[PDB]
Amino acid sequence: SHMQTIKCVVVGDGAVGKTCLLISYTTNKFPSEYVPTVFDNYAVTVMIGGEPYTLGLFDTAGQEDYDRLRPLSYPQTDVFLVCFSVVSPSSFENVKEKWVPEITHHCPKTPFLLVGTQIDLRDDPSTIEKLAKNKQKPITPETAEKLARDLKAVKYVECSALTQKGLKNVFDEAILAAL
Amino acid sequence: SHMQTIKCVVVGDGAVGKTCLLISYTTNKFPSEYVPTVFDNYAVTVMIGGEPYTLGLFDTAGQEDYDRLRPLSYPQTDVFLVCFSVVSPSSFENVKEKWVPEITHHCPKTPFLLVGTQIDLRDDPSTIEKLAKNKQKPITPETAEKLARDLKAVKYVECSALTQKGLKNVFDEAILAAL
Amino acid sequence: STPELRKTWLDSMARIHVKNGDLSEAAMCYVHVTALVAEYLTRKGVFRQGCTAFRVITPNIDEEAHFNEDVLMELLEQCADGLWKAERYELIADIYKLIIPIYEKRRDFERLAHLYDTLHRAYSKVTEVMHSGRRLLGTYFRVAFFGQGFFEDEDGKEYIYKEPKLTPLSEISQRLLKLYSDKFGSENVKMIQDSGKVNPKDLDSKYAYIQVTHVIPFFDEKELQERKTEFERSHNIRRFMFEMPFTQRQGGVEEQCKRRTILTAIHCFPYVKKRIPVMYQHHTDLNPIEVAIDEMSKKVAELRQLCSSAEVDMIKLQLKLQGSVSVQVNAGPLAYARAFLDDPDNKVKLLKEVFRQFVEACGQALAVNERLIKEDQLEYQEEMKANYREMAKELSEIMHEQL
Amino acid sequence: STPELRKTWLDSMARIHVKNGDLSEAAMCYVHVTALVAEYLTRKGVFRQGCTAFRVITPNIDEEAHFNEDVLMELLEQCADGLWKAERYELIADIYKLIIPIYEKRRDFERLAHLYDTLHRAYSKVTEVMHSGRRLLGTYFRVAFFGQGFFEDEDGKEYIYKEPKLTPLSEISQRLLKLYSDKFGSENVKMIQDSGKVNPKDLDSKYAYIQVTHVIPFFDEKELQERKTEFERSHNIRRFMFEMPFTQRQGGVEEQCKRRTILTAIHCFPYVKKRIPVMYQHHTDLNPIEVAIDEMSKKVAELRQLCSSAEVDMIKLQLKLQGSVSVQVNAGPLAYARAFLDDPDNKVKLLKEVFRQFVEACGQALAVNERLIKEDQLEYQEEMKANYREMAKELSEIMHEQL
Ligand SMILES: Nc1nc2c(ncn2[C@@H]2O[C@H](COP(=O)(O)OP(=O)(O)O)[C@@H](O)[C@H]2O)c(=O)[nH]1
Ligand SMILES: Nc1nc2c(ncn2[C@@H]2O[C@H](COP(=O)(O)OP(=O)(O)O)[C@@H](O)[C@H]2O)c(=O)[nH]1
Repeated sequence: SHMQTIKCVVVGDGAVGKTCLLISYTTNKFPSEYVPTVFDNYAVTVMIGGEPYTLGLFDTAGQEDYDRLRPLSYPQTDVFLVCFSVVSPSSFENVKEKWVPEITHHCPKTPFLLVGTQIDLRDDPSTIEKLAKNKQKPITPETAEKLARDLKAVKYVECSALTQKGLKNVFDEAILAAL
Repeated sequence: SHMQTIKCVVVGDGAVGKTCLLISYTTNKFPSEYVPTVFDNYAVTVMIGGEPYTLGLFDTAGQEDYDRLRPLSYPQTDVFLVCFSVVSPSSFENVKEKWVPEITHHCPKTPFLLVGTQIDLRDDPSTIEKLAKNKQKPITPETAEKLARDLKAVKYVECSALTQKGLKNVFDEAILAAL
Repeated sequence: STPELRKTWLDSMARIHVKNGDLSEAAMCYVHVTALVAEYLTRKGVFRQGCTAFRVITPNIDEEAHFNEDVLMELLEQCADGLWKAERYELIADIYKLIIPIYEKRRDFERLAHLYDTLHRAYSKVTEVMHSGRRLLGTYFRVAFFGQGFFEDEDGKEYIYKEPKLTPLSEISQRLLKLYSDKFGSENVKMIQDSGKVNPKDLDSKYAYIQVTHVIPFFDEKELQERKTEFERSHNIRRFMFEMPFTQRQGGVEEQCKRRTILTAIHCFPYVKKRIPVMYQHHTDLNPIEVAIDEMSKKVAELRQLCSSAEVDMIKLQLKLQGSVSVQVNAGPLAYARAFLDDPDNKVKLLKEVFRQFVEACGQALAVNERLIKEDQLEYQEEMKANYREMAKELSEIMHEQL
Repeated sequence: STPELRKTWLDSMARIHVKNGDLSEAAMCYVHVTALVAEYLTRKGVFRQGCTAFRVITPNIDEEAHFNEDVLMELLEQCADGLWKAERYELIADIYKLIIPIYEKRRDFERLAHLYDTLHRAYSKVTEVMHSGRRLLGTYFRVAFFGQGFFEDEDGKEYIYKEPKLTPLSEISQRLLKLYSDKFGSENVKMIQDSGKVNPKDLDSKYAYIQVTHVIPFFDEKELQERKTEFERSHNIRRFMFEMPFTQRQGGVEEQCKRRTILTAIHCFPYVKKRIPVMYQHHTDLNPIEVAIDEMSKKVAELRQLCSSAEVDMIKLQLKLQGSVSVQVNAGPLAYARAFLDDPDNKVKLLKEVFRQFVEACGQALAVNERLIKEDQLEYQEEMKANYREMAKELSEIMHEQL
């Protein structure tokens, strides 16, 4: 038997760190030393209990100017990664308002996960201060657990591309849910 | 699986050519060049449709002085070779009178064959003349067929140790019947 | 005896590796022990080879510059089984060839049956995994330690680390934290996430620094020709490579340079240890256009290999093709043409050629995909097909030719 | 080319042998063809061996004193499969060793898998048949033709004939009648059933005479030590033996002599033909006591081998033992003792020793059999046990010692 190829699709607001985590995990690089690429999308082989899987990572533009074309890549998806920044409250809001609704439509039974990003920013003075000045705290794990089950995600996971904590787990669970 | 060892027992009147055929077949020699042996009994490997069989040939004394001990070797027999000379009419008579009765007793279900020997003597002036002078002809095949089925032998076979015609067939059928 | 000491050392190193699950390093220990016994026995006229029939299995054998035939025989069977467990099947015959004549002389047919059973299975596994890609021989990393205060003699030293299966950068990183935090206290360990040659001339002498860079096996054109299989490119490897973005860090295409660093370890992998000091290194810088050219080349070959296949992968084909023509997030291969293929350097005979081969590739890609879509896409293939043609015009436009 | 002619000849000889079912002779044809191609290719620097790596498979190769690697490879696979069909398993590795490095260089893992599958099976068969005795490699016969009138150039010539499986004297005999009667008319063919060196000085010049004598492979003490297995005693055999009774034909023990004739063929079996001219012969005469000694020896070893076994054969043990102590029809081992061990030649230290070993053998035989009888015999074992002891007294009596 030849290796199985799990189509995974990443969706979430622009600037939540979508492309950053994809490139980071798949090139085995820290953000700071990406050799820039003109091409989109990413392929990575992951080891899930004995077996090698080739994970196909489809990167989507999160802006409205692309609302119409984005879903063209939604047919065939085996699992969805819905991203939001744990330090961008609007990010979180789009999850419930725009994102999981957008996908649940086309791929009704397709499983998705709740991915929260940039969690290393939780320990950042500048960012924290920015939040306070609008009367806000970064999304916390548990609150994100809630959203998850409510909206019926397989589960919720979080990571930092920058410190690469949680990074492996994210794409693991991604493969588990797609299976 | 190790090779199977078919115990075969030879019985018939003295001087019918019992020992001669046994030694002849088993040593691959013509009668005239037997290296004489002080020992009895013979072992030979025969090829019966693909398989090698080790045939165990038990030689019996045919005289009355041995009536009491002869049957000691009758337990365990898988087949019997009852010999008579096709040029010795008395030989033939003992088959029905002494021989097949002697064996049928101890080994009731054990199969036996009717073996007629010295068939090359059928083409001998001296022997033929000897027969005529007592008003006799050598036993012919068919007449020996009769005896065979009557006495319920598996079949009848004949050979000459001297010209070795029929020799192979005899021990073949012997193995077939024992099986 | 030193051969007996060396042995002892290798045999315990082996039980440790076995415990840790580092089977190839265990196997190498068996081979080194076996090569030692063979060399000695060869000098005594009991065996006919020694060290050098083992040099094919590993060049590191050169480092090994009571015992009898029966011991040798038992060690050889040990190496064979070692290599089976390491999944280095291709290498088992090299060992058994040494023991076959001994078994023949002893008329040991049962042993011969067994060894040839193993070789049959081994060569059977080989075709399997050459096709199923399920043999995962390891990932490699440049690791460097900084901080005399906590590392001492280890300060400044760079190693290649060989890690299990598909060990990600993210995973070995953590593991070295948890390792050196549990040894030098939590808040005392810092990680350098930058691949540049670093000077201690700006490190806080208070902390232990660890630098971890992912690297891959490197080969020149001659080596790529001697090593035709993936296995040959994963065995006896001494040189590793990584590329680093720089500007004269990460900029726009017009200015994007790349540094390729080749690291040479003092011994090859696999070895009796899972980390090996770097012996030597050097680098090669690439211009933004060289970069472009190189980047473009890798994509067309990427597509071709996908197209020209029997066991074609629809998902992995769309992924590569969509990211080729239906580019949403990143710049787009056109950025190379706009910034480089307008109206310099006559080596552009390369940059253009590749763009010629690029369109031909997406076309064949579209073509192939045309025949895979379960209709539910179909429209999706049209946009792609539409984008292909669209950009095809753009390139043709700037290059003043067809597409 | 002569190599091309020789080839042609060997390849058709092979199809004939295949048709006749004489597989080992076909195999030898493949090897000779293969050795020819190898030798030639070795001279051209394309192959590294030639003739002599094949000399181990057959010494007859020495007789061979368009073509390319790929042909060689196909012939080698042909020899291997040839040898498998001949059931000469032990020999297959000798061929494959020649093609293994070629497959390795070509990275042909599928081929390597197959060849090692064959070797595993082969060595598997070997232990089987070494135990099951179901491999039947052939029976051998001295055949001689007399009668210039019908045989011509064949008159006087002696061959060793190699016959299938267990072909009995009786069967090859007939077959040569039916063969030469259908060629020289029925009543014109006569068979000489006597093993003595015959002089035409008393043959009816009117008839074609055929003399057929069963012979077995012969080896001296050195050869019996180089050839430990039955297979080694059935492969590459050049000398054959038969024994003939004579008197200074068959007499009483006091006078029974024996002539042992050793025949040497011009080539060894197996060969590209199933009959081979006798090159040379000689003989050795044995006295009646030497005869006795020799005959006695064979029986005790016969019994011991039966006794000292795991897969003990009750029938074949009784048969040999009954014919040892419960002798009804023939003379009886005592005849040797009475005619030789009374009160000459001091070599009797042999004749006695054997009689010492003889009783010890029957005893162990009785002993063993005591533990096999399903009671239905039991009495039978008693008479035997009774006869053993009885004669035991007789021997003790004449030898003036215990038993
Ligand atoms: N500190 C920090 N910054 C991040 C992380 N992930 C992404 N970023 C930054 O977020 C910005 C936008 O991220 P991007 O890759 O474009 O995400 P996208 O717009 O959703 O595709 C970039 O400047 C990144 O460097 C993270 O884990 N930590
Ligand atoms: N012409 C001829 N004589 C035979 C044949 N078989 C046996 N004889 C002779 O018959 C005589 C007695 O045979 P023997 O072996 O003692 O048979 P047994 O007494 O039944 O054991 C011997 O002289 C043999 O040579 C045969 O097939 N043809």
